[PDB]
Amino acid sequence: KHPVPKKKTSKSKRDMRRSHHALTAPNLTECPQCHGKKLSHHICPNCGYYDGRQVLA
Amino acid sequence: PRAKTGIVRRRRHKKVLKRAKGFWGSRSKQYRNAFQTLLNAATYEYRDRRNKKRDFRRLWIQRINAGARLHGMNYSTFINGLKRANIDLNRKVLADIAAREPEAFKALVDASRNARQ
Amino acid sequence: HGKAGRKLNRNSSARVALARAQATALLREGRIQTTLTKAKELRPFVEQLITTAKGGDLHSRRLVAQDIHDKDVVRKVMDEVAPKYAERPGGYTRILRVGTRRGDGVTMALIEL
Amino acid sequence: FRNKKQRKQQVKLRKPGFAVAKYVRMSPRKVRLVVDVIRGKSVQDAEDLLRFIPRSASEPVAKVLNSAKANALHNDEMLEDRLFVKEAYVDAGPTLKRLIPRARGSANIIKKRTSHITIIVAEKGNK
RNA sequence: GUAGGGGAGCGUUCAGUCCGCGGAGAAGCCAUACCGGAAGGAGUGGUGGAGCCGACUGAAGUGCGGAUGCCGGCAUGAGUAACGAUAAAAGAAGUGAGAAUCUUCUUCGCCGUAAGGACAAGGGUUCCUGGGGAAGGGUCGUCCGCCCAGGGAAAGUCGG
RNA sequence: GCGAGAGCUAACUUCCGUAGCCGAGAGGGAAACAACCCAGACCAUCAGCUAAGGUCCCUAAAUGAUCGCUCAGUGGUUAA
RNA sequence: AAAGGUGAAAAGAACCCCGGGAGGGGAGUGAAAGAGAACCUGAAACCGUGGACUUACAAGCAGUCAUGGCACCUUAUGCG
Ligand SMILES: [Mg+2]
Ligand SMILES: [Mg+2]
Ligand SMILES: [Mg+2]
Ligand SMILES: [Mg+2]
Ligand SMILES: [Mg+2]
Ligand SMILES: [Mg+2]
Ligand SMILES: [Mg+2]
Ligand SMILES: [Mg+2]
Ligand SMILES: [Mg+2]
Ligand SMILES: [Mg+2]
Ligand SMILES: [Mg+2]
Ligand SMILES: [Mg+2]
Ligand SMILES: [Mg+2]
Ligand SMILES: [Mg+2]
Ligand SMILES: [Mg+2]
Ligand SMILES: [Mg+2]
Ligand SMILES: [Mg+2]
Ligand SMILES: [Mg+2]
Ligand SMILES: [Mg+2]
Ligand SMILES: [Mg+2]
Ligand SMILES: [Mg+2]
Ligand SMILES: [Mg+2]
Ligand SMILES: [Mg+2]
Ligand SMILES: [Mg+2]
Ligand SMILES: [Mg+2]
Ligand SMILES: [Mg+2]
Ligand SMILES: [Mg+2]
Ligand SMILES: [Mg+2]
Ligand SMILES: [Mg+2]
Ligand SMILES: [Mg+2]
Ligand SMILES: [Mg+2]
Ligand SMILES: [Mg+2]
Ligand SMILES: [Mg+2]
Ligand SMILES: [Mg+2]
Ligand SMILES: [Mg+2]
Repeated sequence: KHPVPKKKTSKSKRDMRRSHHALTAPNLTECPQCHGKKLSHHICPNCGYYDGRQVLA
Repeated sequence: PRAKTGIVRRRRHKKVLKRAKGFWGSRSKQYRNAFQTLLNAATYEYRDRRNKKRDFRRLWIQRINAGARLHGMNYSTFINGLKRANIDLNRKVLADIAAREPEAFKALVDASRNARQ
Repeated sequence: HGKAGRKLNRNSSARVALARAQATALLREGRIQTTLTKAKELRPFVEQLITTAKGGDLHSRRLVAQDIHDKDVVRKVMDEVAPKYAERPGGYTRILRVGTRRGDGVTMALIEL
Repeated sequence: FRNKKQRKQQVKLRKPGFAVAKYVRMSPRKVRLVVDVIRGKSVQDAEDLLRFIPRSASEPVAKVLNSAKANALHNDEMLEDRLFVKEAYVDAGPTLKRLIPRARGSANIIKKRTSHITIIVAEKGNK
């Protein structure tokens, strides 16, 4: 029992591994009213608009 | 009095390390593995001075054989041909004639097959 | 695998006390804020309970009363809201995505009538 | 200029569109994950993306972004509608260290790392 | 050419003497394609901000990659395992720079010879009020048994 | 390797005699390979000759010459 | 046990900008803030940003030799 790594992993390796941790930036749209930005199919967090006006102020 | 290391070890170290640029990974950044890599490098340097002298001869010979055979002659027969007619050329030079100057190499060929007759 | 419903990392009793509490709450106050999922999972339980209350007879009250243990809310859903929904073939609710919370990263949401 | 000292009197170094959050109690690789989205991007964008990125780090980084903005506008009279994140990076603060118990007698050391976030705003014309 | 013997030297501190530099900038640090047969040594430039090179002579705590060596810092494993009983949570409301975690309301769930209450031993201000939020809290905290301040403990009859 | 014992005229065996090598020996050859074959490296060279071993292509060098042999891939691992 | 060092002198940064703060950018002081109180120098491991040339048919103690390509020109137009 008790596996353990045989050898330090190179800085190079370690970083090759990390080639996939890129965050994915939001696709962001600009609210058709109050004008800041929002997520598709969410309520625009600036005004509160989702066609008329749902969340409060 | 006491005498610390002060300054010497780091100078040695940087010496090795600075010999070692362009070495892959730790081989160029860690002292010990640098110094080590370098021992093996020693072997390779000395050896290959002799050995490159071995290698270039080879190359010349290849080219010579080629030219020889363009005009219907083997190399070996071409070289006894040259020694017979007491033409005394470097094979470095023979190669360069063979590669660079067609007609001239041709002339040496005819001279040599004459020396063979 | 056509199975249906959500485990919601809970035991059968919990799962039930959930849908009942959140039903009682949505009916107590027209709209509530909750995990997007718990919403998804709440919509059809409450919508149905509405359709039950839409019967008006005493049976349908006692029925609703098993799932909804607060008198005042029962009375509300029997006498006030079911009669309003009178003409709508279901779809008594809807869901809105508000979005990500700070503590635990979770898309909240809004569910209402 | 004739003397180093002469220059040190005459010039004084400026840090044009630059702010730095020092000793942010976070981990660099984390904070970077956020930052790499911000970088190269036109300040407005950055301001938004930071509001919809759902990492913690997103917030300290928002704050430095604004500090660099208020340093390029105020202390440097630059042009908002032309600002972009010319550069941004994270380096390691002095990392907090604490003992934590483990099974049987063994103990361990958690590294609560810290962070230096740095943003550098700068105007962008194409010509 | 291994153990080993022999020979000529390189570099380090301190010491004596000689030379002599140094705010128009020393030692140290950094880069470098030059020099010497090697230890090594100079040239220029960047750093630095107050001491120091060369020569001869003397004395050593005098030269490191190893010792599962010692002290220290930082890597790998890795954004991995884990977040400490499977008694369980939901909504509203409030607060707040910021709330899944704090406060209130309504419910839900779990203990109930206990997971309730009262002493002793031990601990030592942890109690109450008002404030705070770096770290401590395995998340978060506006909260706390944490931090700051001020209050609080009363015996002829209980115990000595 | 040669000379013997021990051993099964076994052992990358054991114990002696003797020569050489490795040990403390780099260089070419034997695919690879302390030991075998050639050969003892003061340094520099993009110069010439040779040793063992080689000259179809990988791979430097005659797909050489002449008289034969084997046709079995013998070549490229054993015997009555 | 570990622990040391602003500056000649505290003149220890009024005031303005982003931030709850932390932190920072200005200004002002200073010879120097390339000395700001996590304050002399500030090496190496180790973590990053940017640029040069590069790498997605490849078997590798990572070197060494030879050549070609690109790039560069402060002991540098060659021995690079
Ligand atoms: Mg030779
Ligand atoms: Mg879970
Ligand atoms: Mg010798
Ligand atoms: Mg002296
Ligand atoms: Mg000294
Ligand atoms: Mg060591
Ligand atoms: Mg060990
Ligand atoms: Mg250690
Ligand atoms: Mg992960
Ligand atoms: Mg793993
Ligand atoms: Mg896993
Ligand atoms: Mg897990
Ligand atoms: Mg727990
Ligand atoms: Mg659970
Ligand atoms: Mg408010
Ligand atoms: Mg909880
Ligand atoms: Mg209330
Ligand atoms: Mg109790
Ligand atoms: Mg007491
Ligand atoms: Mg915490
Ligand atoms: Mg407050
Ligand atoms: Mg208390
Ligand atoms: Mg009394
Ligand atoms: Mg034997
Ligand atoms: Mg040999
Ligand atoms: Mg050999
Ligand atoms: Mg070979
Ligand atoms: Mg052998
Ligand atoms: Mg021969
Ligand atoms: Mg050939
Ligand atoms: Mg401040
Ligand atoms: Mg001034
Ligand atoms: Mg790069
Ligand atoms: Mg292929
Ligand atoms: Mg390719």
